[PDB]
Amino acid sequence: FVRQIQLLLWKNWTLRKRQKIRFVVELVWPLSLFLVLIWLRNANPLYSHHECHFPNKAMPSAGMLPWLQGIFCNVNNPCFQSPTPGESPGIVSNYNNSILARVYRDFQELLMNAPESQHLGRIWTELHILSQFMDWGGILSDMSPRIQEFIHRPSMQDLLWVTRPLMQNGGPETFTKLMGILSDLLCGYPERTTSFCNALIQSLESNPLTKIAWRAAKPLLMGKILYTPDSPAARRILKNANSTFEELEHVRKLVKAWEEVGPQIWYFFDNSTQMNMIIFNITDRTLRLVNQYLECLVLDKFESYNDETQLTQRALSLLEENMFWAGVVFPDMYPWTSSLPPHVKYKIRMDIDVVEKTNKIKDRYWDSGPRADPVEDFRYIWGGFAYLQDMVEQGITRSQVQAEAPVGIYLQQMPYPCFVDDSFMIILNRCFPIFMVLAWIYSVSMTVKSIVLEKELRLKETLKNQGVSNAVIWCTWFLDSFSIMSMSIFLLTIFIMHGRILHYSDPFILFLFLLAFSTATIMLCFLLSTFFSKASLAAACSGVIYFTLYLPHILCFAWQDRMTAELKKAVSLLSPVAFGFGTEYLVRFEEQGLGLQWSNIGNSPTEGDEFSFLLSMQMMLLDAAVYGLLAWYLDQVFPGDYGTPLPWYFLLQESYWDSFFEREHPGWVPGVCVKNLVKIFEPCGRPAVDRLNITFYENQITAFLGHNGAGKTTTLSILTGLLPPTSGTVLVGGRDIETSLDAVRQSLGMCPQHNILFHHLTVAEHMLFYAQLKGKSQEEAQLEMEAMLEDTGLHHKRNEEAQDLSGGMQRKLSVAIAFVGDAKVVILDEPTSGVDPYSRRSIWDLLLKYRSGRTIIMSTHHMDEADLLGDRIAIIAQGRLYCSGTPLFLKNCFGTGLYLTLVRLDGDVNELMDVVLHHVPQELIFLLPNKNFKHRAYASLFRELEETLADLGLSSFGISDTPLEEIFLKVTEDSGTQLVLQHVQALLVKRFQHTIRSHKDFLAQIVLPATFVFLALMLSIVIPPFGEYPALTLHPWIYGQQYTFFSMDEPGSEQFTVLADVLLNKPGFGNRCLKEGWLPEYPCGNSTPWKTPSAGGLPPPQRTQRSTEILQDLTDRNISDFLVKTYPALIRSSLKSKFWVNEQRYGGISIGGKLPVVPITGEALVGFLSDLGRIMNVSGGPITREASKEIPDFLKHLETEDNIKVWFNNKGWHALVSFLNVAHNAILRASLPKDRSPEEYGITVISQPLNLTKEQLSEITVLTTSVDAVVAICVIFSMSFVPASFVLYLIQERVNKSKHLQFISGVSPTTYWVTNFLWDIMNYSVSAGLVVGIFIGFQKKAYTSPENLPALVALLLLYGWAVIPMMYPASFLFDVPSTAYVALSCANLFIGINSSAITFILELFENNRTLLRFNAVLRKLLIVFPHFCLGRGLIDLALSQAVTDVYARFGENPFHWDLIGKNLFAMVVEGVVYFLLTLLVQRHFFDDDVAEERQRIITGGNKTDILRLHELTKIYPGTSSPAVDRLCVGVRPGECFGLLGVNGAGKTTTFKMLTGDTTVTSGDATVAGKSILTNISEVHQNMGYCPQFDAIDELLTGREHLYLYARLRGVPAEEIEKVANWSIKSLGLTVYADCLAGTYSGGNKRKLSTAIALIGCPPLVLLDEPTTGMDPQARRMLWNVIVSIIREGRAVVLTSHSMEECEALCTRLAIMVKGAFRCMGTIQHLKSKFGDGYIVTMKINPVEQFFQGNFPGSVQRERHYNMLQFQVSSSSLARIFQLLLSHKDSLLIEEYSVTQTTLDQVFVNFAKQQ
Ligand SMILES: *[C@@H]1O[C@H](CO)[C@@H](O[C@@H]2O[C@H](CO)[C@@H](O[C@@H]3O[C@H](CO)[C@@H](O)[C@H](O)[C@@H]3O)[C@H](O)[C@H]2NC(C)=O)[C@H](O)[C@H]1NC(C)=O
Ligand SMILES: *[C@@H]1O[C@H](CO)[C@@H](O[C@@H]2O[C@H](CO)[C@@H](O[C@@H]3O[C@H](CO)[C@@H](O)[C@H](O)[C@@H]3O)[C@H](O)[C@H]2NC(C)=O)[C@H](O)[C@H]1NC(C)=O
Ligand SMILES: Nc1ncnc2c1ncn2[C@@H]1O[C@H](COP(=O)(O)OP(=O)(O)NP(=O)(O)O)[C@@H](O)[C@H]1O
Ligand SMILES: Nc1ncnc2c1ncn2[C@@H]1O[C@H](COP(=O)(O)OP(=O)(O)NP(=O)(O)O)[C@@H](O)[C@H]1O
Ligand SMILES: *[C@@H]1O[C@H](CO)[C@@H](O)[C@H](O)[C@H]1NC(C)=O
Ligand SMILES: [Mg+2]
Ligand SMILES: [Mg+2]
Repeated sequence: FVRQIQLLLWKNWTLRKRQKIRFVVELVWPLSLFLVLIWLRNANPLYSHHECHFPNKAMPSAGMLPWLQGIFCNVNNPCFQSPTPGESPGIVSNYNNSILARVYRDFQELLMNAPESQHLGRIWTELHILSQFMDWGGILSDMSPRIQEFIHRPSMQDLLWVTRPLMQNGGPETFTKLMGILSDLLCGYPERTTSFCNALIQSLESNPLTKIAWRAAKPLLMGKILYTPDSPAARRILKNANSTFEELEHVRKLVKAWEEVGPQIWYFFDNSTQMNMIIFNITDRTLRLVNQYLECLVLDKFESYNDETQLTQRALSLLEENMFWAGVVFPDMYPWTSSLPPHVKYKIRMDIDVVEKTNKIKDRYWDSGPRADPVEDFRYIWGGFAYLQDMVEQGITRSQVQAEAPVGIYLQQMPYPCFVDDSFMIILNRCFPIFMVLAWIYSVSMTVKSIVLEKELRLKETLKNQGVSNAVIWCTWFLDSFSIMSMSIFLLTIFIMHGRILHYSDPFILFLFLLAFSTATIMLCFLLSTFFSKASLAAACSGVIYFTLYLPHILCFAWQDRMTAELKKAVSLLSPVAFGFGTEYLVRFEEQGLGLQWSNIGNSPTEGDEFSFLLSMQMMLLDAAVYGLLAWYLDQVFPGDYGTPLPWYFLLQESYWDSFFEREHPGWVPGVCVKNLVKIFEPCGRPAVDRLNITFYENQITAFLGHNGAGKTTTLSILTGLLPPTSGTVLVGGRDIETSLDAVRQSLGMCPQHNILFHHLTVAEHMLFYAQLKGKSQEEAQLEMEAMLEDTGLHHKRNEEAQDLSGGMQRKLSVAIAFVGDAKVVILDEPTSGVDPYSRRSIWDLLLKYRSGRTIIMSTHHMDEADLLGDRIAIIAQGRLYCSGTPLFLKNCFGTGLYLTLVRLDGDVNELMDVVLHHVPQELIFLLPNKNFKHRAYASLFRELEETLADLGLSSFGISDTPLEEIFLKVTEDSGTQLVLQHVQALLVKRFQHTIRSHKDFLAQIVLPATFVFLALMLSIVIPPFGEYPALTLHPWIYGQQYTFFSMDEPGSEQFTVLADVLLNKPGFGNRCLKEGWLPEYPCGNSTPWKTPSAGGLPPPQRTQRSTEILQDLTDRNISDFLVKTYPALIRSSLKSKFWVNEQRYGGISIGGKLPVVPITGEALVGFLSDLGRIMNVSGGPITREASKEIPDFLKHLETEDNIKVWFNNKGWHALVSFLNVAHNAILRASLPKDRSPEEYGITVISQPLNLTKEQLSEITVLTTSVDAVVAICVIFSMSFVPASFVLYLIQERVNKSKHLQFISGVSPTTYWVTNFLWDIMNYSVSAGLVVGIFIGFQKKAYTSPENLPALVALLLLYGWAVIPMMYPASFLFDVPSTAYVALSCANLFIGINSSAITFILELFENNRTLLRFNAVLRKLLIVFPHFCLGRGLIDLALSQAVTDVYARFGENPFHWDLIGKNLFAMVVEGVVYFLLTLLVQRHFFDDDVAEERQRIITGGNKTDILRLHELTKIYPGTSSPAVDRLCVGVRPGECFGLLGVNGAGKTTTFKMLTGDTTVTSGDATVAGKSILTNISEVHQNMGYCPQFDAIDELLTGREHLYLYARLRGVPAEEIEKVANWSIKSLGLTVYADCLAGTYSGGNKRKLSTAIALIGCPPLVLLDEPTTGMDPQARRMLWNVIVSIIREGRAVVLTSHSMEECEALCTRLAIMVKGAFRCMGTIQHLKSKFGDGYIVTMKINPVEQFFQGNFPGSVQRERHYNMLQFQVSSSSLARIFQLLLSHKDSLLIEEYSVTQTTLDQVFVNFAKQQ
């Protein structure tokens, strides 16, 4: 048993080591995919970040001016490495770095600080009062140095310098660098309307640079606010909320006041009182234009409503022009209500595009990064959410309390420390499963192909019957595949950790995962090999099934919410799905920085995944187990269409796992018996055999005979178990077949009609392999093999492989294989076919040696051989037995008579018969009676014929005693432009007829990829339906167990004592434990006292409040340092049992802070204005009077002091709003009257967006790009696996030599190639139509646009045009028509993916430096491959469609040269040049009797000779021995020549050289004066070829072949039918004329071959053994047609191995030994020259004594078991015949024959010289 495994692994290694040009690429193919992801590793360094702090965002409650300067200042939210001054505990200004604040400080220091300034102001006021009453300069002079120092201040100096380009000439660069100047002067950082308004709007939207900013700013400026609960309380809230709007209205009315003044200033300047002392023009235009601009702005934004639906329908219309800011809805405070509830809540309806998604609170997968992109991360602030919430909350607070509580609000993000920030993980998470699953599509396909092919060409079944069970071969295949794949993964093992792909994970567990996946893959291979039984089909539908098995992995990527751990496991029964889940968990562990190192196994990577890597491993191993069980079941239930009979599925329910026939003589133990057996083929309808009843015995060498196609191979293969019998007894001696299958398959040799052998194996190894399956060790086989080598004669080719041997050598090797070992039941079939008699007699001697205890059923067609060996002959005619018994009984019961075998331009055939009848009343045979002999008249006639040998011209004769050939013959009786058009139409109809009869191989290699992409598209259609975003309540305890804190800064103020004490204790921290009904799920809790457990300095204290909070005590320290250092420690500590890395920091409120406020004190400026008005007397204006009234309120709302800073983290998507609301509630509760309990008064906010069927334009767009990207390589796979199916027919035509036989006809290579190309492009154009039909049916909007549909159709058609002439050269390289398909499909798919995905990664979703240019370089370089032109074009079309629909959503050419124009108009040239390359590679880079013959051939020669040879030679490379050498024979027309010789001499070699297959090494072959080295198109016009190996399409009938070659020979289309009928009636091919070529017997096949050779009537016919494997009575018809052609005068050359056929036809002879001729004369010349005397044979010791006593001159030649042969000359044959007939009973002679130097004897005498 283990010895069998050792032998099988030995032979597998032996065959593999001969192919170390394909094993290596099989081993290293998966590693070839990982070349892009080493360059991505090297080109994506981990760009580490630096810790940077955030600016303090302002808020409208902090003051209108601070809010505006903030929104203009921190537009980009630039984080700063150093901490900001506003992050200190007490500073909330953070703006003195600006030059405006600096010059204001300089003004406040130089003036209004020294007492001199106050004295000057008082003196000026007194002087003004005195002048007013009337209607010193020393202090003014003393003020001159002060102002001189003021104007010379460096702050003012740089201010004056930078204000030089202050909008000179209307603006130096408009809105290009003026923003920079404004930032310098206000944002000092260390890095229905007027037609004028409409015109400005249209001008600004015209500019695309300013159009993007004018998308959200317009709702912010001229938007509208809708409030549905129009309550009086709501209205007073809004009156307390529009305070900043009122301030803006006042400041807008201020600029309108320059109309009451107008020219009053100019009146003073021109004609006032005391104008004589004794600009305005340049500034007034600016004032008026900014007045107009402020007039254009809309300031009334609140609009009432009553219904939510009305609010939504108005908001939609407003946002159509971007005029809807936000919608505020209060669930409480109904319009009929007018009071303030103690607890008030509102829900802010908003657009989805300007709010974050409510269904999710954070990123699903944690990563590094502060999440601080100003345009998308901070969607609340620039979207107008935080401002609106602040305004409404300030309104409600001022409406509730009456202390007005002036406290500003600022926000400040917690800074992030330095991290890695690698971009490789983003592409890794989306591409790694693909590259890890596509690396396993080539090896599985190759293994499936190898197994199915081995099952196909008769390799598993030929050894299964010998000694091997299916378990043995199955486990050897399993172990071999496991070893190879283990080597593959071991090469893959140390490739990524040393490739720097991973750095933390242990590279040992993934090795186990890879071996589990290897087991899964080999089990899949076993299953798939059991599924198929055809080479082409299995090669085709191999990777498609695997890839569509990987397909549903994308579904879980789409459905990230539906999938659970149980749901993951449920569909994890597929190996690729479990593999992909393992891959994604590995990248999840790697992205966290921990990786899988013997610790993360059994642990979920992200929150409640509840799925383990060990769980995936368990799923994979159980998948392998169930797959193996199913494979075993299917193998033992469905072996396939051909092979062992199929057991039924009930094998597991059982507990156990008339007078012409001779009677049986005694001593005949029945070994094999088959009675009443009938076999029927379903398509034919006529049974092959009907009523077989045989009695084979234990040791008799019984010969099986019958005409070709009767029952022979069927009957001799039905008892070896490889063909299912259709009822019939098969009992072989108590061990019945189909029951004792194992017992009968122990001692049984077998050789089929054809040859079965291992291609990559030598003779010696082939013998040793089968010399050890019977328990024999190495020693027995080694001692045994040499005897077989020396007996079979195959000792000169011991180590000469197996594929260089001809048919006879293969037959000899097969019979030697069946001979070795002990096999009682050998079933040798047809050992004598195309073999020389010299080896045939050796075969006979070997067979009679092994007949003592063996049953032999040897079958043949040489009746002489059967008579010599077979002691019992059974003949089967038309599938039924006709006669049986010993040959003596057969000739007794079927006539016993003598035959005259005289041979015969000389010949009369008119008087020889007359004189013969007078005595006894070129193959003339005369029947003579064996008995009633006169014994003297016969001798008299013999003497007369001897005397009349030459004059009659017969020249030869012989006498035989009843040969079996006559018995067989007796019993077989009763049983031009039009020419090219014709060529192309004939080839087209031939290909069409071939294809229509291959249905299962048409709709499986063509439309299967269409079904694949259809399934992929349908799966991509299935998507999670849109759901409206829920009403998200906003309270910080959503996360639970948070890490808050506070600062208690600036405790001096009594209000600051009031606050930061009611916040900490009573209502928890926000609204939890609020003494009423709110969020009942969260418990109130109990307080925990202070704690100071034992980064920076010391750990500050903390306290656990009643709510789930651990607020800290960072009150007196630097908050920034501790808050930025605790978070790394926090996330490090969070790794304990929480591998999802959840954080606890979520906010923080730092009380205290102050800013410098201008101490105008209100009425001081009003007094200044009144003074200037009463002095200048230019005042007076209703606008002036109404605007000079609210100055104290204007200044009060302008600024606010004593503010708070609200810290926040940014990972949470709602931290800002939640903690801002918490701080606002704390402020409101703090400043409250000391009358009510400050616990039952709070505010809760909800940020539910509008209930609109619209999603965020940042994931659906990415979702659409992904869904067009997941269906972007499926189409590549489909259109990469289609063109490979067109090379199978080409390579199978090349291998079986059918294409060359077509080239023998008058067909130019170009016409054949263009017909093939036209058929391919017509055939290809059923895939493009199908895929575009699927596209239009699914309405793929990326391509179903009418503008792009013709573009897509043209792209597909051109891709098909330029893809066909690329696989044409492959047919000239491969040899097996299933490895070429796999290799080509894999290579095409690999280049397609590695051309498309690289550009997709490099250009989209990535902006590279110094390699982005390389992307353009390769795009200009990679266009040569049509696959790149297809994939890149398709993805670019999809991307362009995405961009167009994005711009259409914002509000808004396929034939382009750079889009598809360069793709299309530079691919047709590629197609035509590749076709020209195909044509180029098609045309290029592809002793005595003979002494007089050679001299006459050279130096002139006969002018009428047809194919005069000249010194033909040939030596195969690597052999150092010429196959043929120096051949020169001239043939006259009308002469039938004979090329006889030993097997392997080179007859086939010479024919294939002279027919144009093999190039001539040296010499010339002058065919009618035309050299073969010259053009052979005209040489092909006068030839007909019948090769030794059949070359025909098995899916056609003979009549189709005849029509095809009649069209190809130039025959007009009206005589085709009549000449076809003439040919079929002259060759007898009429019963099977209209039958398929696949179901043809060997004799039938050769008959068809010679029939197709003779068509067209050329003056030359070439035959390469037309009679090998041909039954008698079929030779005679060939002889008749050949002699008809000869008497027609056209020369014919014939070769054979039967001696009778040549002497019947062939005139001249040429014995070829080792490629060297030995004779040239005709039959009688050789018989007279070579050999002497007469040859007499006898068939039964005393006979030898009689012969030596009567005949002095004789030789005991050919001494065998039961026959004798001699060369007695004597004087005349009459005396020898007389003495033989005298001693008939004395010698016990059974069979005798007398002749004179037969050609077989001289043949074996020539053959024995070696
Ligand atoms: C509160 O803690 C922060 C540390 O996070 C202290 O801020 C640090 O202050 C120094 C002052 O020199 C900053 O230095 C910077 O140097 C560059 C280069 O000369 C200069 O251009 C900057 O203007 C600045 O002076 C430093 O960046 C900053 N932060 C760091 C990283 O230490 C702050 O002083 C602490 N407050 C206390 C305890 O007073
Ligand atoms: C909150 O304050 C803003 C800013 O002051 C208010 O907007 C302005 O309010 C006034 C007073 O209602 C509006 O004036 C009215 O204009 C119409 C149109 O000519 C006129 O017929 C009335 O006699 C009155 O003068 C003004 O249009 C409006 N906005 C502008 C463009 O200045 C706002 O109304 C206040 N919101 C609340 C909560 O009521
Ligand atoms: N798969 C098949 N379907 C239909 N007919 C078949 C099939 N295989 C063989 N046959 C025919 O069944 C008959 C079998 O007769 P048989 O004498 O066994 O032929 P053979 O031995 O295979 N060739 P030969 O030695 O020349 O007679 C022939 O007519 C075959 O052509
Ligand atoms: N590709 C090959 N390389 C090397 N030797 C080969 C090759 N093909 C065949 N041979 C051998 O070289 C000789 C070629 O002569 P071949 O034409 O086979 O002889 P043959 O007498 O015509 N044989 P056959 O027609 O089958 O009876 C034989 O000995 C072949 O076995
Ligand atoms: C002015 O800005 C600098 C910048 O760091 C700061 O240190 C300083 O405290 C500021 N002074 C005032 C008065 O705001
Ligand atoms: Mg046969
Ligand atoms: Mg040959």
